[PDB]
Amino acid sequence: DVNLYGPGGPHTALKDIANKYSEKTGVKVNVNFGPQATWFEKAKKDADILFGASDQSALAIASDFGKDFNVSKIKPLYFREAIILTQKGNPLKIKGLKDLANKKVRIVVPEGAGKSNTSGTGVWEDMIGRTQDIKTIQNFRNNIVAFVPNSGSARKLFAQDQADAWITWIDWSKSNPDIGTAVAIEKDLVVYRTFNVIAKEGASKETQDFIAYLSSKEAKEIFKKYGWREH
Amino acid sequence: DVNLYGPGGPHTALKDIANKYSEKTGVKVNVNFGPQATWFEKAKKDADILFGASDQSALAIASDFGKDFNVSKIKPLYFREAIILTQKGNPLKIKGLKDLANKKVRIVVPEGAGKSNTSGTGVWEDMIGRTQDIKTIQNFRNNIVAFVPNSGSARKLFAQDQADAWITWIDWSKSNPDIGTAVAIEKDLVVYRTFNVIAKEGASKETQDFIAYLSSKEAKEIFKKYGWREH
Repeated sequence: DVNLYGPGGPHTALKDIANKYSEKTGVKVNVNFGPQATWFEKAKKDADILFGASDQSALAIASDFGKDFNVSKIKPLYFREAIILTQKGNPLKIKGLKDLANKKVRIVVPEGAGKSNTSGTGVWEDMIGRTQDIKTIQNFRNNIVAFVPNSGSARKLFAQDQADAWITWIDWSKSNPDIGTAVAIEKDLVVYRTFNVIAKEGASKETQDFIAYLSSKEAKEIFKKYGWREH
Repeated sequence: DVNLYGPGGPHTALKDIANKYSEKTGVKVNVNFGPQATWFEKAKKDADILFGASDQSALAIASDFGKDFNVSKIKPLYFREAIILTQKGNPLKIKGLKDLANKKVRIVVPEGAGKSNTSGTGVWEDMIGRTQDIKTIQNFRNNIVAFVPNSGSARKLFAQDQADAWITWIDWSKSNPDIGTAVAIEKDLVVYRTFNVIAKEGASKETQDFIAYLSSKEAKEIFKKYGWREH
C-alpha cells in the first residue's frame, strides 16, 4: 500500500490517477487529503509520499515531518494559474483583479499568517502588486473580508455566500464546476504555482514506481484535465 | 517615545524618516529592527507600531501580537521590486532568473517554512513560475542551495560567499551598495511587495501623527532613495 498525504485540490487528479494505476498494476494507492491537521498524525505513522499545492506550503509541510522526509527532494511536476471565483452568474460583473480593487466587493484569500501551511500565502499581493500602483494595492486589500487559513476554509465561507470573490486556483474550479463562476486573471498579473511530490526517506520500489507514473503519458492528460500544465 | 518594531530592510528608510521627524517635532521615535525573535518580547511590552517588509509576513507578525493589534489595520504605503544580488562584480555574468535556471549557480532564498515570518515567502516560485515552463521551474529550484528563515540569514550566507545569488529586494542593495551587484529581474517575471505599518490598538495621538508623516512629501523622498515606490 502506497500512502499519499497532501492538501485538497490536487487530490482529485491524484484519485483519478491512483485508481487507474491500481487497476493496471494491482498496487493499491491511497490518496489522503485535507487540512494538514486532519491527516498529520496518521501520516507520521505511514506517509510514503507528501504532495503539495505550491512550493512554499510543501516546504513548510515536509519540514513538519523531521528527518522522515528530506525537504530538498521536493519535486515540482505541474503548475496552474490563479483565478477569481465569483458567485454563480458573476452578479457584480467582475472582469479581473484590477476590477476587484475598483469595485465594492468582498474577497477571501487563503493566507497562512505563519500558523497554517497553505498554497494561498503570498499570492494576492504578488498579483495585484504587479500593477505597481500602491493605490490599487490598497483598494484591493480593503476589499478583503477574510484571510482564511486554507483553501477548504475559503470554499466554505464562499459556499455560505459571505464572499463575492475567492482568489483560488483553476483546478479548484475544474474539480468543482458547480461552485461558482471562474474569471480569468490578467495575464500580466497572474501567478502560477506548482504541484509537487516528495517520497519518504527509504521509499519502496512500489512508491518510487508510482511517483514515476505521475509523469506518465496518461497521468499528464489527467492532470491536464484539471488545468495542471507543463508548458 | 514612539516605538516601532519590524524587519531589517525598511529600517534604513525609517531611521532617516524618524530622525528627520524628531528634529521637526521633538517627538522621540525609536526604530527597532531585526529577526522577529530578537525583539518580540520587548515589543509585546511597548510596541506602538509594527512595520512590515511584505503583506503576508506583516499579517503573520501582527497576528503573533494577539489582541493588542487588529490585523485589518495593516496599511500598505510603498512597494519595491525583487532583485538578484550577485557577488560584487557579478563574476558569473547573471542576467536574470532564466539565466539562473540555466547556469550552475548557488542561489539563496528566504522561505519561512511555516516556522518563521519572512518577506521572501512565495517570492521565488511566483517569479520563475511566470515562465510557465516546468523544466525551468525545476532547474531554478535545483540551483537553490539554501532555503533560509529570513533576509538576515540570507545576507550572512551570501556574505560568506556560500551563495552566488540571493533573491532579495532592491532596498537591501540600496542600503548596502558594496555588499554585491544588483541584477534586475525580467519585467514579465518580477514581483513587487510592500512596506506597511500598523498602529497598536489605543495608539497615541503622537503614534498616529508619525504614521501620517510616513506619507508626507519628506518621507516619500527618503523612501524613494532606498527604492520604495508608489508608482
